[PDB]
Amino acid sequence: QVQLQESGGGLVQAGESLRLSCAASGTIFRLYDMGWYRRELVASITSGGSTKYGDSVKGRFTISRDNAKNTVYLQMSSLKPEDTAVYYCNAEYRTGIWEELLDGWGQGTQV
Amino acid sequence: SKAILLGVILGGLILFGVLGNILVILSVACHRHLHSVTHYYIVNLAVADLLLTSTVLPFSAIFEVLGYWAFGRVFCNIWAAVDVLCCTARIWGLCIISIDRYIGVSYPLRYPTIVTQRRGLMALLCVWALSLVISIGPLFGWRQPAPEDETICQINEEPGYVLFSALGSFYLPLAIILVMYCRVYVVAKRVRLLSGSREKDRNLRKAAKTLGIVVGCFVLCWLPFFLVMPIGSFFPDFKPSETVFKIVFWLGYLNSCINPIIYPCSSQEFKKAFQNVLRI
Amino acid sequence: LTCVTSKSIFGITTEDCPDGQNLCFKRRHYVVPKIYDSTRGCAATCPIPENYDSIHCCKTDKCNE
Repeated sequence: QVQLQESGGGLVQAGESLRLSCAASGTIFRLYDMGWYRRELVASITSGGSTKYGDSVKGRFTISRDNAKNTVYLQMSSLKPEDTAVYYCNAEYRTGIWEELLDGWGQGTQV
Repeated sequence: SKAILLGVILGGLILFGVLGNILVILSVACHRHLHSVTHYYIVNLAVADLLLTSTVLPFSAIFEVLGYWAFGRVFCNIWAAVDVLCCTARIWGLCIISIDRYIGVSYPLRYPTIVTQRRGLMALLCVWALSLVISIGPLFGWRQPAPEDETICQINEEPGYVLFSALGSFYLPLAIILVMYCRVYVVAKRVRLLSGSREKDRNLRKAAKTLGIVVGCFVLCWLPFFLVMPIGSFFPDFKPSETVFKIVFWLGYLNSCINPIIYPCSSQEFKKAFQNVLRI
Repeated sequence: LTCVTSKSIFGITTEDCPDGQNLCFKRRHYVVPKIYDSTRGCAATCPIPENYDSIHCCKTDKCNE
């Protein structure tokens, strides 16, 4: 059972930045698409490197992914009074070359 | 009395293979949803295995137990020809499966318009004609078995014939099977979803796994024999002990009995069809 | 006077029998169903087969083929 959990949470007022972390733990053959959700899409990265963001993000955010250690990050910028409800971690994983593609969520974070 | 129990063990194995292959054929024949060009190839492989296990292997076991041919020269030629034909057809019908799966993985969206039933059956007919040409052809142009004692049943002792048969019947199709399966492996390692859908991707990655198991077992069973026989016929002094050279022979022919075990123990629909056929 | 002693892709290792020997032969021993184990050589008298071996003795030069 692959496990992905939130990280980098805390408390801060608007104007400051954050850096959430999320890495895969368990039996994984490889990871294909990873990203964060707010339910709603805010960012996503494919295994190739194609970065995507939500329309509500006017280039505000920068989602980064490392192909080496199966980890994703999301650098925050310019907090808004009404842009923090919940932040999930969504990944699609395969446990073997001859098995179906699956996906998993995270716990959640708030500020 | 080593003869009687050895014969009983062999006969048990041959009957088990016969029932397994009949069951494999019936599981596809009696099911409407299993009728696909990629399942007709499995049925063809099962038909070759059934012929080998029900017409060839009983006489091979009797001939091993006795140590001589007890059915005259006329049946010797027929038995050898049928043996070679079935062995070549089996491997070439596995190669055609390899090609079919490679096409179905590399081009999963155009596959229904590339491998049509017309073309699939044309491929089956071409495989069987090629098997006839490769197998029964050389048996006439290379001094159809020479012995002159009515108890010897010895296919061509000529080194040239064994080179052609080994090459044509094992080492040419093995190259195609291995090359095609490697490409299937490489493609499946890079593509997130094979045909854009999760159900189709799963049903394509499961069939590839079953094909890999079939190919691995085939190579494992049949490689020692085709390593040990040609070297024996190439270097006369490198004759191995007969005990090991008997094991490799029967190990190779055990595949015709193992394969129907591979099919249901890897797929879930084949197992259900096996149950539905056995219950009746 | 010369009898074959081995056959392979590289050719035939034909040798010359010594005196006394006058006929060649070719034993043929069962190993596995379609494969036999041939053993050629010289002989003064044709060997007696044992355990279903098939010895074919002959007189002419390179006759045990």
